Amino acid sequence: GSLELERVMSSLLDMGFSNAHINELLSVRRGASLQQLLDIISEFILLGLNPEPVCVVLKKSPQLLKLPIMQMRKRSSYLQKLGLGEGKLKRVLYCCPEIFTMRQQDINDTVRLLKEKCLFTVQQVTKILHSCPSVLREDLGQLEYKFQYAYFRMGIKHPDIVKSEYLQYSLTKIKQRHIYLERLGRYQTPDKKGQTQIPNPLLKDILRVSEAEFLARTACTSVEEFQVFKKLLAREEEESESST
Amino acid sequence: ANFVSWKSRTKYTITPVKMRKSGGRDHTGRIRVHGIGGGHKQRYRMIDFLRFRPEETKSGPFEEKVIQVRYDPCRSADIALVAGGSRKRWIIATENMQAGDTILNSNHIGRMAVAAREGDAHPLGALPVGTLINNVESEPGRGAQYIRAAGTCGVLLRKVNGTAIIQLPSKRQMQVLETCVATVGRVSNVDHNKRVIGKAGRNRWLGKRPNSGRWHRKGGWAGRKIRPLPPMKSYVKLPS
Amino acid sequence: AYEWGVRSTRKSEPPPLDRVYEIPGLEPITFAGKMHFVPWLARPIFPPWDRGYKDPRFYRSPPLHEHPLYKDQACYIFHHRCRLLEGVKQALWLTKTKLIEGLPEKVLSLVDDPRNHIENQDECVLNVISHARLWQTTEEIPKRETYCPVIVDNLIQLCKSQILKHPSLARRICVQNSTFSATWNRESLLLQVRGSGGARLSTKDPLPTIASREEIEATKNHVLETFYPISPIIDLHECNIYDVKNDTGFQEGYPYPYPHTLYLLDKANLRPHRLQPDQLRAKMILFAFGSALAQARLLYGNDAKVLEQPVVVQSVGTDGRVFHFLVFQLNTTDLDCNEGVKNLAWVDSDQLLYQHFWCLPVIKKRVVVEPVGPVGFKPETFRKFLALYLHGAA
RNA sequence: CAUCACCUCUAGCAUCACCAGUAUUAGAGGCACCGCCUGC
Ligand SMILES: [Mg+2]
Ligand SMILES: [Mg+2]
Ligand SMILES: [Mg+2]
Repeated sequence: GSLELERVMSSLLDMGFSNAHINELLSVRRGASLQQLLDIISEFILLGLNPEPVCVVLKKSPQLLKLPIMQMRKRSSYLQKLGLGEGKLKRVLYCCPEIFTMRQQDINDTVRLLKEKCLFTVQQVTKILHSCPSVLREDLGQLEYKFQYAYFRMGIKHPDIVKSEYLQYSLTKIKQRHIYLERLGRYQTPDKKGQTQIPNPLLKDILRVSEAEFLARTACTSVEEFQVFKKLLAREEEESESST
Repeated sequence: ANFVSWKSRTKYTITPVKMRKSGGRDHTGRIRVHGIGGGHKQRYRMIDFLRFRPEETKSGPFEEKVIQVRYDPCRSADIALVAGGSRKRWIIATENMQAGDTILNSNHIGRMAVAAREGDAHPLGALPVGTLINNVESEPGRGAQYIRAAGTCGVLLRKVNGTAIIQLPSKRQMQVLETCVATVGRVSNVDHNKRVIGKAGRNRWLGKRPNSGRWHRKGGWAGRKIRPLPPMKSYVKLPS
Repeated sequence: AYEWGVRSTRKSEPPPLDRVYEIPGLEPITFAGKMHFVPWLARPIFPPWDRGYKDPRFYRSPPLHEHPLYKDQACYIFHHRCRLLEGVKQALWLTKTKLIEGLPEKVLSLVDDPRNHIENQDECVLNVISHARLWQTTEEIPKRETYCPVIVDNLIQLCKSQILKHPSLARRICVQNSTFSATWNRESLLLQVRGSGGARLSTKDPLPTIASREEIEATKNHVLETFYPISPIIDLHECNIYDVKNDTGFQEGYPYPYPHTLYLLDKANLRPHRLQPDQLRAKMILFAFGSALAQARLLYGNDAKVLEQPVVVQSVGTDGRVFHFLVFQLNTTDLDCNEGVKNLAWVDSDQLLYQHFWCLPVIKKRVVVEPVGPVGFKPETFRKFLALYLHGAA
């Protein structure tokens, strides 16, 4: 009793936890075992996460505390194996809190699809996961279609895809903006040699820029015209799925 | 094939043991690793990677005096001959090690950290955080397997609940128990990677044969071909 | 830890026994009656076999603990092949002696006058060196296992020609293939020295004492230097199967019982097989101590006390080019304690008889730079060799 | 063709190759030293 309470507060003091956070960590748990609570806290510290982000992520979701000790230690070994650690895991946690709860093979297929099917470098895979955590939630088939769309139809190579945060954006908005640019003639698909008649607009201009500003910068078309295209493109896409 | 491994000796000794080359051939006799063959003959010097190995009649912390730091052909780093009590054995030398120096080997984990000296062997539970370490082991009694190469050094990132995070030279974190024995400091031959082979002949002196002359269009990205999806199959190549 | 010996090189596990043996009350059918192997029959279990008679060519010794001379306490044996790690410093502690640089004044004063020098001494030593390394054999450059012993036998023979001046050299011989044993304790450590090899100069009269009574009594203030963490018994043959026995090497009645000088030779072609100068002097001290200790025990019994008449034994160790001289005086036989009377040892280190020898002329650009013969010959080195041989006869 | 040099890719580990080795390592490759210039 007393020793269990003494070691919980003592351990958090050793890890640099703030006095307010230590009291909150006791309040965060809902029936969790004391040592099990410490193991979940310590496991996050093992991955290099600072105490301040530790309190924030536990505050949002209490399901992390009520997890088997074996599963998280097995997961944390897998997380560091693929290159996630201090700093990088912080972005993944608040964007994708479901990472710990999701099954291991779901993550394995996602990374293997990038490494084998998409032929992404292991260094590039870690950057994508760190920057774009929506990849894990995304379905494998839709993700694979999104990647090959940029590689073949758009002509974007592997290093540019990782740096430009392409995979995080929705597939639908990519189709709307790219095809409209392609039909406008402003975008030229690279040939077999890779040359283009006209320098294609940079990927940041296409996707990062807002819809209203995107038209003015590159498309040079009015807002009303683009709205009609989206309805036309949606009908073509809807017929495309039914036809195939 | 009638292949018998030369690694048949069962008793440790500091005597250089004659070893026979493989040439990249496995026990079957076929090539399994390419580019290996020939070179100057070498004698293997057995290395005791378990720094904390107290004698049969002794126990606990013990001390060893370095006799000589010499060149080892088998490994990139240099080795040191140390004598503790009535025995002598080979260990992996650190960057700053000379003949006459005294190293300490202990398995004690004190309440507070201790002044870490280069070349000494202490458990990971008694070393200050951030100190460069080398020749680490996964579990107690396993023996040093990581951070062996010349100049390599790990980082004691953190220690929580009897476990410690070790930053490997490949910038990868590893979690092991705090009772693992590690060596303080870097490994010898820091400027080993700064060597210049000079001529193709010196690579044949190290037992490395020239690469195959075939022009391999295959590679990490060139050889492996992403299969185009039927929708994207139309846009793969456009005449120009 | 990492075990030595891969499992492929070890003896394979015997095949699992046939399941017919696991059924009680069932006699297996094996090929033991056919006297040869067949695959469709069970493997018989052969009982252990004994030859039934003693065959020297196929004899197997009993287990080590079954040997009659088996003791739990280990005995560390020092022999000709032992190479001490600390050299002299380790040898001084085992023998409980104090090191004194330089040979004694009395020994060196024998050859101080020109009256005891050999006629044409400088020319005679040069011809001994030249014969050993150039003229000895048909091959141009003889190996060290050939000239190392010869260069020493000739020097002894050269010093043995002074019987004309000193009639007292007719009471000494040179014994080959002589051995000795000596056992003692050093802080509850049973040690034994078994010297062999080299030449043992024997004399009918014991060597006179070197140090006076007051000089011997002044060794009580001296303290032996330690070499922690290295143990004093390192690089020694730790054997549990031994026999504590004192042996001077000769039976009672030998006309030349008292050893005069031990000649040690490092006649090995390979440099690693040759003792280092620090290690060679360590071997000399232990062998000089071992030979002197056997005489003390033979004459004064197997007790442990300060000898009334200390025994002096000389030793000369050479590599064929470098000479080491030792004069060991045994002042006590109670070596268990580190206090009290300690022995004395006069040692000369790294005495070059010649710097280098050219068996062939060095011709550079058709110019003879170095002629055949020794280079850097030091006649002073041979004087020390002559003084030790003339000790006890002048 | 190979070649030092450079560059890419893969791998955090032991009892038959790699290796009785451990990322200053090993393997799969490109190019052909060095020096200058350049991408990012
Ligand atoms: Mg190559
Ligand atoms: Mg090529
Ligand atoms: Mg070429």
